[PDB]
Amino acid sequence: PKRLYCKNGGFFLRIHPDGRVDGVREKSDPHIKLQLQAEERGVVSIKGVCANRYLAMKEDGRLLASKCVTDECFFFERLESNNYNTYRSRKYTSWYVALKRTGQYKLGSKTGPGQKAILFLPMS
Ligand SMILES: O=[Se](=O)([O-])[O-]
Ligand SMILES: O=[Se](=O)([O-])[O-]
Repeated sequence: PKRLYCKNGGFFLRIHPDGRVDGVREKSDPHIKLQLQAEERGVVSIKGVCANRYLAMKEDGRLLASKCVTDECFFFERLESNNYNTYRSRKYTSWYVALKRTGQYKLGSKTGPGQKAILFLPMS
């Protein structure tokens, strides 16, 4: 039952009950309480405990939380050499889950390696 914490400005990923995703800096916020369920080695599912919705990635780089379980609910997780974690799309091979430093998620299509934006540290 972890929260994820962005390197890019220190925001936790927030999942809204309506599907909308973003960041906030309030650890006490309930919509930041996640469930990361590993499904194979290195492949996880991050779900919103409260929202009861799964993080999904859309064809256009779009990030949102859906009820439905599909192959877009999936992310190869990864411990970076710097000890931050990364979730890149199992479907959209090149796409990473990311938060802009202002707090809005960043288009998957505009991510890539080397970005702070992509850098997460999960916590209980
Ligand atoms: O982190 Se950001 O907003 O893409 O510069
Ligand atoms: O300004 Se920064 O460190 O490249 O995100």
